[PDB]
Amino acid sequence: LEVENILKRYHINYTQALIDELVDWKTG
Amino acid sequence: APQNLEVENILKRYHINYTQALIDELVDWKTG
Amino acid sequence: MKKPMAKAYEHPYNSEHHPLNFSAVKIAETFHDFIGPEQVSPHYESFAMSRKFLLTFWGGFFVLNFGMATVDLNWIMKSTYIPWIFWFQLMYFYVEGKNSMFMPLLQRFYRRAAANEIFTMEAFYHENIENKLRNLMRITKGQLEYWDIHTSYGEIRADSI
Amino acid sequence: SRIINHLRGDPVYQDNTKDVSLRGTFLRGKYDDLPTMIFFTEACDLTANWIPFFTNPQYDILAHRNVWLLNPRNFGNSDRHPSFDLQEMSDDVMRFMYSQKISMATLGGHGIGGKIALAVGCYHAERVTGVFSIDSSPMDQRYHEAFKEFKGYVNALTEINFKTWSDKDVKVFLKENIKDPKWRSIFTNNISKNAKTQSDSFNFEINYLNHNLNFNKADSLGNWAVKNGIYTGRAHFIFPEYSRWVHLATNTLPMHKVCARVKGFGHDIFYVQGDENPLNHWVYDFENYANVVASKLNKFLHSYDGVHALLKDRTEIGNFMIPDRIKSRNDSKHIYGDYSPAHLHHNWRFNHIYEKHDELDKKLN
Amino acid sequence: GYKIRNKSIFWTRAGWKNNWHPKNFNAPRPSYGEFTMGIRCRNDHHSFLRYVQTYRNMSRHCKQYFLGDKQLEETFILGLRSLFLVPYDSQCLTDQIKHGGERRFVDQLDRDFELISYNTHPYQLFTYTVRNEHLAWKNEQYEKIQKGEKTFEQELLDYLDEQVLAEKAKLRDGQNFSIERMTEIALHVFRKARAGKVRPAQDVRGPDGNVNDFLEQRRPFEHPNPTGVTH
Amino acid sequence: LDDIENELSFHAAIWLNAYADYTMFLFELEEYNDPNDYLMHENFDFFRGLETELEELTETHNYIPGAKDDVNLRGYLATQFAWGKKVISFYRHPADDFKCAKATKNMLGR
Amino acid sequence: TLQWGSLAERPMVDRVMSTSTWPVPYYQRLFKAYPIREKKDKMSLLLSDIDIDDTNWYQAKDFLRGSFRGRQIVDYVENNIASNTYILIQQDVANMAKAYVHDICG
Ligand SMILES: CCCCCCCCCCCCCCCCCC(=O)OC[C@H](COP(=O)([O-])OCC(O)COP(=O)([O-])OC[C@@H](COC(=O)CCCCCCCCCCCCCCCCC)OC(=O)CCCCCCCCCCCCCCCCC)OC(=O)CCCCCCCCCCCCCCCCC
Ligand SMILES: CCCCCCCCCCCCCCCCCC(=O)OC[C@H](COP(=O)([O-])OCC(O)COP(=O)([O-])OC[C@@H](COC(=O)CCCCCCCCCCCCCCCCC)OC(=O)CCCCCCCCCCCCCCCCC)OC(=O)CCCCCCCCCCCCCCCCC
Ligand SMILES: CCCCCCCCCCCCCCCCCC(=O)OC[C@H](COP(=O)([O-])OCC[N+](C)(C)C)OC(=O)CCCCCCCCCCCCCCCCC
Repeated sequence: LEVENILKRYHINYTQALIDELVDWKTG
Repeated sequence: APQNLEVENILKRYHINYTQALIDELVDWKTG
Repeated sequence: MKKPMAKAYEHPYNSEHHPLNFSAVKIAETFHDFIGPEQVSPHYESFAMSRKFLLTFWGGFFVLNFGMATVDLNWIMKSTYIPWIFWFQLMYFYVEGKNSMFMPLLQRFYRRAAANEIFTMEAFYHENIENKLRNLMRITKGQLEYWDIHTSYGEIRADSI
Repeated sequence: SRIINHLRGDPVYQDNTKDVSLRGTFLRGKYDDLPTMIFFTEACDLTANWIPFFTNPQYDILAHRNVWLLNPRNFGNSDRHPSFDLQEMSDDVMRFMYSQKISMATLGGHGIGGKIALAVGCYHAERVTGVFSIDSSPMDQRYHEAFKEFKGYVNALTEINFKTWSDKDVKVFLKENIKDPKWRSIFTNNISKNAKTQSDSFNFEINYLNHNLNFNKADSLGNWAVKNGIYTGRAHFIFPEYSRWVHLATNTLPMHKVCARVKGFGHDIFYVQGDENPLNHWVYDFENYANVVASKLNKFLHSYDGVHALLKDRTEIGNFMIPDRIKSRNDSKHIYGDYSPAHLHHNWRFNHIYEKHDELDKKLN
Repeated sequence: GYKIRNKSIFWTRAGWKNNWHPKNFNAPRPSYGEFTMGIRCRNDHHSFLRYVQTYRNMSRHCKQYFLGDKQLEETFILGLRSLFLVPYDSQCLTDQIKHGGERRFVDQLDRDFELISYNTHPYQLFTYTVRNEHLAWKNEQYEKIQKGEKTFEQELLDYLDEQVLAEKAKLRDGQNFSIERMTEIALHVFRKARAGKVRPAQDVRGPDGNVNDFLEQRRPFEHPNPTGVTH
Repeated sequence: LDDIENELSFHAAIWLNAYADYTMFLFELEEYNDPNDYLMHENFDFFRGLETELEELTETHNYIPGAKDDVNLRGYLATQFAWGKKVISFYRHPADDFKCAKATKNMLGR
Repeated sequence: TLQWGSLAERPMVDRVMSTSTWPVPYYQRLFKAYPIREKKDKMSLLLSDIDIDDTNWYQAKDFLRGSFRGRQIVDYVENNIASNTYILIQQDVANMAKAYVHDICG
C-alpha cells in the first residue's frame, strides 16, 4: 500500500483504478 | 526522464493535479 | 510473630513545639506561622492596577496629611541638603560608578552567578540522581545473574540424565 | 531524484553524546546559491509529510532557501542516545552543519521541533540567522492535555512486543488505544521491518523516549528549562487560533520571556484564524492553515530572517545607520559615528567569495 | 541532566580538590634541635588511644537509653562505625591535613560525646523518635495477628503472589520472568494503593499545572458565608 | 551443593535489598518535583535526617559551612573567582587553634 | 524583552496557563503551602545512591528471619561459610562450578 501512502501524503483524492494502474506500472 | 512521462500520462488520464515532487517520489518508489 | 518491645526511651525534655536542639528549620517553621500562608489572590487582575485612581487619592491624602501637619517642612528640606549631597557623592562609585569606571567590583555578581547555577542543579535534581542510580542498578543486576544460573542446574542435571 | 535527496544511513547507538550524527532529507532550491533552512518535524512524525509543503509551486519556498528536513536524535534515521538534553541535541546540529559545510542556517520547527529549533538559536546564536516556530512556544508543556495524550500514547506503545505479536495484533492495539486519527497514522508509518525480515520496530527509539516522557522531569521534551537561556536573534511564531498546544491567553508570554527581539503580537507572533479542531495542530494537512503559514514563512525568509537586530527589515540593509557605542573599536584615532552593520554571505566560511570579489574589485581600481 | 561546565571548579591554590592542606602564607616549617631554645606546642601522640576510648564511651553511654533493645544496639553500632570510619575512607587525604588530622578528628568527636553523656545529642533524640514510630507500627501488626486478622502487608503480599501466577500463566511463549517485570507489577499496585489513601498532597502540581494546596482557589467565586456549628 | 545453594541465596538477598532501595527511592521521587517550589522546612521533611545533622553542626559549634562535607561542592561554587582560592579544611572547627611558637638563637624564632 | 509594562501591571506577566480558560487568574504561585508539619509516610529521599554496605546484609537477615526458609539460610551462612565478610560479591564462578563437578558425579 506504498502507492496509497504517498498519494495520502500529498492529499490527492485517489480512486481504486488509479492505484492499480500505478501498481501495474511498477510491477510490469 | 522516460519514467517521468509514464507516470505523468497516468496522472493525466485521471485529471489529477500532479507536482514534480510527487512524480519524483513515485519514480523513486518504483526504483526503490 | 514475636511480641516486640512496648516502646523506646521517651526523652523528658524534648518536644515537637519546644525542641531541645536548635536549627534554622524550626525557626523557619515559626517564621511561616507568623507571616502566614502565601496570600494568593483569586482575582483576574492585581489589586494595584484595579484601584490606581483610588490608591492615588489615598496616596496623596497622606502626602497632604503629612504636608498639612508639618508646618516647618522647609526647615526639614534644608536640613536634608547636606547629607543628601554628601552620602550620594561618597557612595556613587561603589554603587554605580564602578560599572563604567576604574574597577568593576564583581563580588556580588559572583554570588548571583553561583546561585543561578545552583537553581538549575536543583531543577535537574531528579535527572542527575536517576543517572547515578542507573549505574548502581547495573551493578546490582549483574550480581543477580548468578542466582539465575543456579536455579537452572537442577533442570540441567535432570535433563542430562 | 534531483529536488528530493535524502541521505541513507543506519541508526547507531552511541555511548558518547558527542558522537551523534543526524540524518534527514535535503530539498534543493530553484536557484544556485541560496541560504539553507534546517527544519525539525514534530516528535515522532515523518519528515516526508512536510515534503509537499516545501515543494508546493504555489508557496514556492524553495525559491528562497534550501531545506533540510532533519531528524533529531532517537528519531527516524539519526543516531540514538538516551539523553534528550536540548544543549546536546543543539550541538548535534552544529556537527551536522560542519560535516555538510554549512556556515549558518535558518531554523524551523513544528511543535516540539519548534522548541528544538529555538534551542539551537539559544546555544549557537552566531550560527543561526532566524527561527520560525510553528505551533510551539518555549514553555513547560508537561501539563497540557495535548502533550499528556502524546505522552500516554508513547507509554502504551511500549506494551507491544514485536517478536510475539502478529501484524493483526498491532493493528487492533493501535486502533483501540490511540484514539487520535493522526497520531495513529503517524505511529503506524514509523513501524518498519529490518533487513532479512528479522522483525518489526519503530523508527524512533521507543525506550529512550518513553523514559523521557514518563519521568516527567526537567529533561522532558515537554519542559523548557531556564538553563536554555535567551535567544538573541530573529524569531517568528505562528500557531492556530484554537490550538491545544499554544493558548493565546498566556502562552505568548514565554515568547517575550525567551526571545529578546520579539516585538509582540501582529509583528512576530501571529495566529491562524480557524475553528476548534483537535487536528488543527497539523497545519500542513489543511490548505487554509498551510497557506497562511507559507505566506508568513516567505515573509520571514525574504525580509526579516538574517537581518540585524536594530534594522527594521531587509530593505534597510545599506541605507540605515546604527548608532555606535563609544570606546568599542580597537582604533584609537577613530571618529565615532553611525554605521551600517555588516551582513555576510550565508556560507562565507566554506567558500572563497570574499577572496574572489577582492580580486575583481582591484581590477576596477 | 545538568553537569558543572567550569573545568576549574575543583582547582585550589594548593591543587585539585585540596581540602586537607589549603595554601596560606604562614606555612609549616621545620625546627632544628641545636638552634631551638624553647617551644610552645600542643601536639602530642595521644590521639590514637583517645580515639579508642571515645568509641567505647559513645557506644556505652548511648546504650544506657536503649532499654536492652538488641536490634537497636546492633543498628546503632553500624551507625557509630560510619561516624568513626570517615577519615579512613574519605577522598580527603586525612593523613596530609594541615596540623595533624588525627588530633582534629579526636577533638571533634569529644565534642559529640559531651552531648551524648548528657543525653542531648541530636542523633540520640532522632533514634528515640525513629524507634518509637517503628515499634508503634510493629505493635499494630502484632495486635492484628493475635486477633486472627490479616495485616495490610500480608494482603499485598498475597495479592502480589496471585498476580505473578496470572502473568506467568498467560506468558507461555517466553518463560523468563525477569526482576524488571516483577518490579513493575508491584509498583503498579503500590501507586494504586498510595492514590487510594487520604494522604496530604506531596507533589506541588496536580494533573493540571495548578498547585494542590488549600490556597489554590481562584475565581469563579461560588462559596457562601461560612456556616456555624450545629446544635 | 547445599553450601552454594544457601550462599547464593544470601548473596541474592543482599542485592535484592539493594535493588529495592533504588526501586523504592525512584518510587518516592515521583511525588517530589521542583525543589525550588517547596518551602525550606518542607524540603527537609522530604529528606528526613538533614535537620538532625544540621542540629549536630549547630550544637557542636561547627558553624563553618561545608567543614564536615567531604566534597564541599557548594564551597567550590562560591569561590570560583575568589582571591586566594581555597576551601575550608576537612572537619575544621572554628575554635581549634594549632598555632605554635619557638625561640631560637636568632630573632623572630627563625 | 526588558520592557514589560508599567509597575502596576508587573505581576500580570508572570502567569502561564496550561488550559484555555478566560479570564485567567493572574497570581503566580511561589511555593507549596505547608500548613501542618506532618510526618510523611514517605521514606527519606537521602537513601538514593548509597553503595552496598553492611546495612544491606543486616536488613536481609532481618527480613529473611521472617520466613522459615530464610531462617535456615541465615543460620547456615553465618556458621558454615568461610568468608571474611557478609558483603558477598560474586566476581567469579569458581565456587559455583567446583560445587557442580563435586555433585554431578553421581
Ligand atoms: C483618618 C483618615 C486616614 C485613615 C484612612 C484609612 C485608609 C488608609 C488607606 C490605606 C489603603 C490600605 C489598602 C491598601 C494597602 C496597600 C496599598 C498598595 O499599594 O498595595 C498594593 C501593592 C501590590 O499589590 P498587588 O497589586 O496585589 O501586587 C501583588 C504583587 O506582590 C506586586 O508586586 P510586584 O513587584 O510584582 O508589582 C509591583 C508592586 C511594586 O510595589 C512593591 O512591590 C513594593 C513597593 C514599595 C513598598 C513600600 C516601601 C517602603 C519602605 C519602608 C519605608 C517607608 C515605610 C512607611 C512607614 C515608615 C514610618 C513612617 O506593586 C504594584 O503593583 C504597584 C505599586 C503600588 C503602590 C505600592 C507602593 C506604594 C508605597 C506604599 C508604602 C507606603 C508607606 C511608605 C510611603 C511614604 C510614607 C508615608 O502592595 C504593596 O505595595 C505592599 C507595600 C506595603 C503595604 C503597606 C504599606 C502601608 C499602606 C499603603 C498605603 C498606600 C497609599 C498611601 C501611601 C502612599 C505614599 C506615596
Ligand atoms: C594587597 C592588596 C593591595 C594592597 C594595596 C592597597 C589597596 C589598593 C589601593 C587602591 C584600590 C584599588 C585596587 C583595587 C581594589 C579592589 C579590591 C576589592 O575591592 O575587592 C574586590 C575583590 C573581588 O572583586 P573583583 O571584581 O574580582 O576585584 C577585581 C577588580 O574588580 C578588578 O580586577 P583586576 O584583576 O584588574 O584587579 C587586580 C588588582 C591587583 O592588585 C594587586 O595585586 C596589588 C598590587 C601588588 C601590591 C603592591 C604593593 C606592595 C606591598 C608590599 C610593599 C610595601 C612596602 C611598604 C613599606 C614596608 C612596610 C613594613 O588591582 C590592580 O591591578 C592594582 C593595580 C593598580 C592600577 C594602577 C593604574 C595606574 C593608575 C594611574 C592613575 C593614578 C591615580 C591614583 C588616584 C587614586 C586611585 C583611585 O574582593 C576580594 O578579593 C575580597 C578579598 C579581599 C582581597 C584582599 C584585600 C584587598 C582590599 C579589598 C577591599 C577591602 C576588603 C575588606 C572589605 C570587604 C567587604 C566588607
Ligand atoms: C559586610 C559587613 C561585615 C563585614 C565583615 C568583613 C567581611 C570581609 C569579607 C572577607 C574578606 C577577607 C579578606 C581576607 C584576604 C582574602 C585574600 C587573600 O586570601 O589573599 C590572597 C592573596 C592573593 O592571591 P590569590 O591567588 O587568591 O588572588 C590573586 C589576585 N589576582 C586574581 C588579581 C591575581 O595572596 C596572598 O597570600 C596575600 C596575603 C595577604 C594577606 C592580606 C589579608 C591580611 C589580613 C587578614 C587577617 C585579618 C584578620 C582581622 C581580624 C580582626 C580581629 C580583631
